[PDB]
Order: sequence, then structure tokens, then C-alpha cells
Amino acid sequence: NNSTGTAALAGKFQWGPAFQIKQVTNEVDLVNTFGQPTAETADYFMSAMNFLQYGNDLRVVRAVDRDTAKNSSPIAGNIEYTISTPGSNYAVGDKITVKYVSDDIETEGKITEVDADGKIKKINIPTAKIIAKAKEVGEYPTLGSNWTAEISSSSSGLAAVITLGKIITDSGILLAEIENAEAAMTAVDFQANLKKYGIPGVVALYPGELGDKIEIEIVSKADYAKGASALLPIYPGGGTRASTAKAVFGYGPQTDSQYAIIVRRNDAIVQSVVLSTKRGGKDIYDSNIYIDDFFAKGGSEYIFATAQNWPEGFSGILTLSGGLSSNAEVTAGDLMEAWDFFADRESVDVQLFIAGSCAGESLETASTVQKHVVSIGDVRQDCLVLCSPPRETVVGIPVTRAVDNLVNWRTAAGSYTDNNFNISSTYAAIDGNYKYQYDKYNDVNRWVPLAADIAGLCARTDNVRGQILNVIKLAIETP
Repeated sequence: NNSTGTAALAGKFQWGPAFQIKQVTNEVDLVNTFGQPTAETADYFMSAMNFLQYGNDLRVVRAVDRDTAKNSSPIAGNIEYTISTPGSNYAVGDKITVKYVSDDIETEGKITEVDADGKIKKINIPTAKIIAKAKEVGEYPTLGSNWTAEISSSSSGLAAVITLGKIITDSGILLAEIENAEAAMTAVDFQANLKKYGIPGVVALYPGELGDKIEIEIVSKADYAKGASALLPIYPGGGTRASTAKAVFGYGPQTDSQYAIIVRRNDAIVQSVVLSTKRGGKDIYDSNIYIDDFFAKGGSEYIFATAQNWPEGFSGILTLSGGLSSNAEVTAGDLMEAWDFFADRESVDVQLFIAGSCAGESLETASTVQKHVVSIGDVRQDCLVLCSPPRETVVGIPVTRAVDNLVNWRTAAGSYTDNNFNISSTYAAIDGNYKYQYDKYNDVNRWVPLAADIAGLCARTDNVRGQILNVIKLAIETP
């Protein structure tokens, strides 16, 4: 395609997919997918963006901390609670009351599952009011000490003991690759709470606080006819809200195990589908609409779900929260794990390697990541690992000091003996100052690794050096 200028980029982004070789072609198409540049993301958004200027195709891989990244979920609003002593002779809509020091805060809780003897098996306490009061008095999400829960005064039956913990802030789920896809959606620990708080397994598709803006609306074949009147409840916040299902769908839920799903971000009805919890079942087109499969195959850009522990006849409003992409602490290695996705010609045909994108990171990682990226093009020898200097070394100081630094770094010598870049590949193209662009998003002038740019400048000229596009200043010039 002029010799198939396929770039390759890996780094931290505001939005997943995490650890996936998702391909990108437009700017407005990468924003859609990994979108705005945060002050922790900048140099990677730019890296891509100002490449797609000379760019046909870009293959990226988002680096997430696997240990602390989180996909927004419906678990992450609820409130710890443990039925210390199941009562007896209780029933199902017996109301529960959460007090703050003998003072009523929430009074809309309610037992929701008993057995034959009235032994309390499951309850549901809305947290809208309490997290409010709790935030308001420093006890968030700690809680516990002055926070108490009693039953109606009273339900038919007696003896019970509910014990309150903290406000759960761990969404309890992270989706990365798809080999693990619903396998994380089906972890004892996760699936556990989906039972405990009687909700379905519906989570945001990509790690990130950006997922908190999603709001699923679920209606079953049951409350679908009453679709207008049916007053869907809101988990975990509380309160209700008139359904909308029949007022958005023509083709309504067919079988009793089919549900209407309406996904919203910012009041926008981002997606609208009908799915089934029973394998095989299809729409009027023999399209397998069994939940687990539908999503298993790029079914939805926004969310991801699993029929497992999906409450029968469940209808309500799910509120995703606790969503948490942490670039906060993506370790250098967490980057190298990512880059590795390209280290075999068997798998990915990628011609160029944007590497300078780490220019800004911890000087150490600035060097050791790239250094390693070179050792991927080296061992594969179907590419160009192009690489740029660390901001530290080139942007602040005057040229006098500037060059001294660069040459020391390229060997060992003075200050950068340790974090050197002392390698020598015929595939290694290093990258020689650092560019000063304007950031149409944050609306600020910003220094970015120049390598990202020259790489697109290659996909161009011949097959894979002529002024660069959007520069407005270079660290050194020229002369």
C-alpha cells in the first residue's frame, strides 16, 4: 500500500481495549476508542493522532495495570453486608432501615429472599442516601462503627441479625484479552456478588472511569407489556423510574428468557438490543442472541454481559460505577508485556514501530522500554523500531549541555550510565529531539516525542525527511 505502512504503537490510554491488537484508521476513530489525552496519556494519544496524518493503519495495544485496573460494574455501589443470623418467619418485602447513630438515613431496604422457614437469605439496601450522609461525615467508605441496620417494626417474623460493612468500591472485574473474556465474568468471587445483590452480570467493556457514564436499562418479557407503567428500580442507588422499553422497541422480548437491553451514556441511547439467557434462541433472523455469545463476538462496543446468575425476570436500571482505569501506576514492564504482542511475524504484519512514545515516562522506563522494543524488531527483523530521546535530556536545557547529554546516553559515560540506550541495531533508528505541538483537546501547547511522527513520515515516502506537519517549535534547530 506504498509497501503497507503498518505502524505499531503500545502505551497508556484513557479507554480500552486492554492488551488487544485493536486496529485504528481515523483520528475520530481512535478517540472513539481510546479517546482524549489525559496528562498521563497525552504522549500516546498524540503519538497516534499526529501519525494518522501520514497514516493508513495503526495497530495499538493499551497498557493497563492488570492488578488495579477496573471495568465499571453494577457491584460497585452496593454496601457490604452479612446475614449474621438468619431470622425465622420473615417474608419478602419486609422493609429494612439503616440508621446513623439511632437516626434514620435509609428506609427503603427490604428482605428479598427467604426460604420455607422465613430464614433470611438475601436483602437489598439502596445506598443513594447513605453514601451521601457518609461522604458528608468523613465516614466514606469506611462506615461500620455507627452504621446499623434493623428490620421493619415489624415484619411477621423475628430473630435476625444483618451486619453492615463498607461501601464496595471494587467493581470486582477487569476485562483484558478475550481468551479470558467471560472467564473473568465467571469468577466465583465476581459471580458471588451478582447473587448477593441480586443483579445481572453487566459491566462496561473497557477498564476506565469513563465507564461510569454507562447506564443499562433492563426489561423482561414480563414488565415489557407494562413497559409504559412498569416502574423500573435503580440499583444500587435506589428509587425508581418509568420504563421505556416498549417505547423504544418494535420487536419486543419474545420468550420469557429474552430481555430488552437499553444502554445509555449521557442520556444518549447508545445501543438497543434484545437478548436471551437461553442458548440457541434466535431473533427473527436466526441470529444467535444468547447473551454470552452475542458479546463473545464483538456484539457491543460499550458493554459486556453473561447469562450466568442473571436474575430470572429481572427488570431494572443498572448503574455502573467504581470504574477505574489506572495508568496511575502502569509499571514499565506493564508496557513491555503489551509491546510483546507484536514480537512474532507469524502473527502480526507490522512494518514500523512507534517507540519514542515513552519519551516522557520515568527516565528509567523512558530508556528501558524502548531498549526492549528494539529487542523485538531485532529478533524478528521485519520492521523498523524508530526511537526518540528522553524529554529530560533535550527540552529544558540549551544545546550546549543538550548534546553532551544525548551522547552520554547513547553510550554510558556521565550521568546516564545506568539508564543508557547503549544498543546498536540496524533496525534501531533513534530520534533526535522532541516536538512542540498544540493539543486541540486540552487546548494546550505540549512537548511530544518526535519519533511517533517520523514513523508516519515513512509510511509515506518510499516504502517502509520532508518537513513535518504540525510542529510549532523543536527542542533544537537546526541548523
